[PDB]
Amino acid sequence: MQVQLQESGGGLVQPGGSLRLSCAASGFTFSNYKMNWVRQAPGKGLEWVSDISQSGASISYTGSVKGRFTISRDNAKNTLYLQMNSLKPEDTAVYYCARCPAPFTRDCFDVTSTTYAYRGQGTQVTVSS
Amino acid sequence: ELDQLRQEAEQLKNQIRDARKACADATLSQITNNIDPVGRIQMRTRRTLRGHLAKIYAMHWGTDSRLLVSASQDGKLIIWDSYTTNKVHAIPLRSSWVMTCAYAPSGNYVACGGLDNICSIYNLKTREGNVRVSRELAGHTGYLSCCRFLDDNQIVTSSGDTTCALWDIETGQQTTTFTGHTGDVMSLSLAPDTRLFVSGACDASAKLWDVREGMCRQTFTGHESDINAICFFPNGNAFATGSDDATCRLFDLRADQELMTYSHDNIICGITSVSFSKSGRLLLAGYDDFNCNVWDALKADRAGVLAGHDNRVSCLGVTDDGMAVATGSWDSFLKIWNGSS
Amino acid sequence: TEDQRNEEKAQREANKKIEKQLQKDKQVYRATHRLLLLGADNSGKSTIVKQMRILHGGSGSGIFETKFQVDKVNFHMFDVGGQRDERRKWIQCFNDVTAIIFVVDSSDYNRLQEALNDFKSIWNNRWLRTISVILFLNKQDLLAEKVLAGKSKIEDYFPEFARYTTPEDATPEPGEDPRVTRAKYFIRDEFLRISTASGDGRHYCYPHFTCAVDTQNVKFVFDAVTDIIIKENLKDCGLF
Amino acid sequence: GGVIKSIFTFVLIVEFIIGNLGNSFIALVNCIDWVKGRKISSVDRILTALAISRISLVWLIFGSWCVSVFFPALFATEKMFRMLTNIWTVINHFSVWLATGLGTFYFLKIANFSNSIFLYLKWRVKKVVLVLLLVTSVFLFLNIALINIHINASINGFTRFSSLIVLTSTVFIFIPFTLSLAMFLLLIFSMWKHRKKMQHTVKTKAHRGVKSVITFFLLYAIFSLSFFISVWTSERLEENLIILSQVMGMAYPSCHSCVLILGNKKLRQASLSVLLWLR
Amino acid sequence: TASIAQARKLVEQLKMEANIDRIKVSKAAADLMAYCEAHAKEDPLLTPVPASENPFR
Ligand SMILES: O=C(O)c1ccccc1Nc1cccc(C(F)(F)F)c1
Repeated sequence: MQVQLQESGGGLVQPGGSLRLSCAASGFTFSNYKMNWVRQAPGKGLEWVSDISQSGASISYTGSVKGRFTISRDNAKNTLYLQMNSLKPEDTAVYYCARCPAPFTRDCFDVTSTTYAYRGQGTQVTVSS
Repeated sequence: ELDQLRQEAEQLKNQIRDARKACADATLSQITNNIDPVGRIQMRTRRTLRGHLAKIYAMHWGTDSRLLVSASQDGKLIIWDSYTTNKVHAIPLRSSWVMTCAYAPSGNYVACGGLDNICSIYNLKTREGNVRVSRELAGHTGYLSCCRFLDDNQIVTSSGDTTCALWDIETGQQTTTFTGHTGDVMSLSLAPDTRLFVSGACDASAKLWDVREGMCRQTFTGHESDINAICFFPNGNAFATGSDDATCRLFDLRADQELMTYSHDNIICGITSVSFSKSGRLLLAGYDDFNCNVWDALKADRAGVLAGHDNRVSCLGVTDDGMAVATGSWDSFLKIWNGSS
Repeated sequence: TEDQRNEEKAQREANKKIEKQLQKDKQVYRATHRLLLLGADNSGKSTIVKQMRILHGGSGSGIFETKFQVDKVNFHMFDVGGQRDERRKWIQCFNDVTAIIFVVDSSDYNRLQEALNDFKSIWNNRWLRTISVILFLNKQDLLAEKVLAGKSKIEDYFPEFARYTTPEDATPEPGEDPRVTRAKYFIRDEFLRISTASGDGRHYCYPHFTCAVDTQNVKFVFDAVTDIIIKENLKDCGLF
Repeated sequence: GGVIKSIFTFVLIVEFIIGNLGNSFIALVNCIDWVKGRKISSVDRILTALAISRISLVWLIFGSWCVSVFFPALFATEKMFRMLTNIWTVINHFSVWLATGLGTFYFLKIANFSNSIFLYLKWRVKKVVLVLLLVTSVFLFLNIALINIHINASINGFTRFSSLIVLTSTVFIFIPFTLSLAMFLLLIFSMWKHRKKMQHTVKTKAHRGVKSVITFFLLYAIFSLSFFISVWTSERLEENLIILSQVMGMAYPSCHSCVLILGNKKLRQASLSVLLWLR
Repeated sequence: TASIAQARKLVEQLKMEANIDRIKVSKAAADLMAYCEAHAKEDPLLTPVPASENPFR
C-alpha cells in the first residue's frame, strides 16, 4: 500500500516531565530501514533528533538530547518509539518520524529536507508551563 | 478546517482502495501458473560499443533499430550504428552532467539534459554538416531526469523539480505542465499510442498523465522506496516499474493496482533501468549489482543474467523489433545482447 | 555492391575522425581533476565560489562549473546550486569526482549537527564510498571570537566537551588561547571520528582550518588532491 | 677450484628453486584470477607476461646447466651453443625490457613532478610502454647482430671469446637495469617529497616493503658490478665462468620476482594465504 | 492557506481517481496473456531468431 508513518503521543507537559512517542508504520518492510526522528521547533527548520539501525545495534542522538531521550525499535509491531524524558521548553516542536530513503543502506541523505515522502504529519509536543 | 480536508482525503483513499480490492479477485501469478515458462534464455555480447570517456547514464534506440544515442558524464552524446559498431555522430555538450538522452522517432533530433536543468535539442540532419544545439528548453527548476519525443516537434521532459512538462521546440515554453508528484520525478515512458505517458517519482509512487489535458488520471502506488525506472508494456495497457527497494512491479492501467512484484531474496540492490521486450513476455531490468536479470513477465522467475558489466548498469532498452537489447553501465561500456540460436 | 562499399568507407572515415576527437578529449579528461564543492547555506561555500569566480577566471541553471590551472594541473570545481533540498539522486552523478570539498560553518554552534549528518551521508553513501572529502572548517576566526567572548557554551549543544582535551599532536597558531584550540579540535575530531568509524582503506578525510589568507586554502586543496591521486595510482598499480 | 664450483652450483640450485616458485606462482594466481572471471588489471597482465618470460628463462638456464653437468657432450657441438645463445638472448631481452616496462608503468602512474615532459608522458603510459618495446626492438636487433658477429668470429678462429660475449651481454643487460634503477630512485624521491609535504600538511607496512626493495637495488648493484668487473679483469673462470654466468643470469628473474611478490597487493595477499594454509 | 490549497488539490485528485472505470484484475491478466501469446513468435529475444536472419551476428 501507500507508504505511511503516523506519529502519536504529542501533548502538553510541564517542564521536567515525560512523554512517549509512537510511529506506526505500514506499506514497507520496517526491518531493513534506518528509521530516524526529526523535529521542527517554531520558526526553525528540520533538525535531526535520533536514529536507529535495523536491529538497534547502532543508535545515535542529537547532542542536545544525548542524555534525555531514548530510541526503541520493535521490529515485530513495525513501531518506532522515541521516549521523551526531562522535557524543557526548548524541545517544543512537531515531531516527525522519518525513514531512511533506501533499504539495507546507512546513507540517510534527505531526512530533514523541506519535503520528503517517507515521513508523517507528526504530533505537537508542547512543553509550555 | 485542514483536519476536515484530511478526513476527506483519507475517506477518498479508503474508498479507492476498497474499489481496487473489489476489482482484485485473482492474482496474476494464479492465472499464469499454468503458463509454460520460457525457461533459461541465454544471450551474449554480440557487439560491445566502446569509446565513452566516462560513465554512461542513459541510452535510447532509434525507431529503425539501428542507431542509438548514449549519454555520458564526460559531456558527450555518441550516436552508434549497432549493426556495424561504428560511431556516426559525437555531440560535445555544454554541461558535463547529463542524466538523459532521447532519440526522436523521425530520426532528425536528439535530446539531452541533466543538472543544468535545460533540455538540449540537437539537429542531426542540418542543411550543412555537423550537429548544433537546436533549442534550449529552460524553465525546469531542477535537474532533468528523463525525456522522450512525442513527435518531431513536441517533447515531454521529466525533472527533479517534482513536476514534469511537455514542451514545444519552436515555441520553447512549457505548453502544458504536470504537477502532483511530491518528490523528484525520474523516469518517463510513452504509450504506443502517443496520448498518455507515465512518470514515477521519488515519492515511491507512479502517476499516469494525459498529454492533451495535463492532469494525472491515476496514481499507482506500492513501492517501498523511490521509483527510479519506468517503462510501458508493449500492449499499452500496462507498465512496469523499478525501485531502489529491489522489487520491480507491474501495474495495469485498467484495474489500477499492483499485479506482481519481481523480487528475489538475494537481490538487495536497486533497479536502475526497466524495459519490456517486444512480446512483453521478457522484462529486462538492470541493478546496482553490476548485471541485468531478465524477468519473465507472466511468472516472477529470473530468466537469465546479463553479466558482463563491471560497474552498475544505468540504462537498458530494446529495439522496436526486439532483435536486440543494449545495456549501458557506469563502466563507460555499452553492450548489445541478442538471443542465441 | 559499390555504393554500399562507398557508404561503409564513409562511415569508417567518420569513425576515424570521431575517434581522433575522442582521444583528444580523453587526454583533456584524464588531465582534469573534478572537485565538488558542498556545504550548507550558512557555510562559506558562497564566499569561496564568489572568490574563485574572479580569481581563477571562473566560467560560471545552478551549476557553477569552473576550470582553472594551478601549478600546471587542471581542476574542475563545481557546486550544484539550482537543485532543491533533495540530494540523494543528483549526488549519484558525482561518484567519480576526485574530491568532495566539504565546507562547514564551524561557528554556528547550532547547525553543526546538520553538517555532521551531511558528512555522515557523504561518507557512508554507497556511491561515494571511494571519494575522499576535503574537510574545510571555515569561519575559524568567527569561532575564535565566539569562544573568546564566552556567552554561548558549546557544552549546551555538544555535551562531550566536558570530557575532552587537546590531543598531543596539536598545532595551534602562535598566539591564541587554549580554549579555542579545544573547541576547534573538538569539531575536527567529531568529524574525524565520524569518518573513521566506517569503511577505511578507500577514502580519507583531510581536515583543514581555514585561515584568513586564501592562498593557504588553495595550497591545502592542491596538496590534498595530489595525495588523493597518488593513493589512487597506488591502488591501480596494486602497490597498496 | 672445486669448493667455489660446488658453492656456486648450490647457489644456482637455490636460485632455480626460488625462481620456479615465484614465477610459476605469479602465473598460477593470475591464471586462477582470469579463469574465475575476476578483475584483470593492466599491471597484472604485465606481471603475467614478465612471470612467464622469467620462468621460461630460468628453465632455460637449468636445462643449460643440465647439459653442462649430466651430458658434457651436447654442450660442445658448436651448433647447439649458437642455438641456445640465440634463444637465451631473445628471451632474456624480452624479460629485461618487460621489467623496465613495468618500472616505466609504476613511475609514470605513481610519481609526480612538475616537469612538462614527465606530464606529457604521464597521461599515455600505455603509449610509453608499447613505444618502448617497439624502440627496444632495435636494441634486440643490435644484440642479436653483435652475438652472431662474435660467434662467427669465434668459429673463424673460446674461453676468452666466452668472456667477451658474456661481457657484451652484461653491458646490454646493465643499460636497461640502469634505466630501471634511475626510474625507481626517482619514484622513491617523489614519494619522499610528497610524504614530507603531507607531514607539514599533518594529514609502516610500506616502509618495510620499501626498505626491502632498496636492499635489492643496493644488493644487485654490487653483485652486478662484481660479475662484470671480474669477467673484465679476473680470469678465475673458464669452467667457473659457465657456473658464474649462469648464476648472474638466474639472479635477476628470481630475486626480482621476489621483489614483485612483495610489491603487488594481490601477490602479497596470495603469498600470505599460502603461508597460512601451509601451517 | 497554502496547506489548504495543497489539501484541496490532493482531495480533488483522489476524487477524479474515484470515478474511474475499474475492471477485475483477471481481465487484465487475460489481456496480457493474449498479447504475449499473439506476438510470442515475432519476439526475437523470447525465441532466438535463426542466425542467418540475425543482423547482430
Ligand atoms: O622493480 C623495478 O624494477 C621498478 C623500477 C622502477 C620503479 C618501480 C619498480 N618496482 C616496484 C615494485 C613495487 C613497489 C615499488 C615501490 F615501492 F618502490 F613503489 C617499486
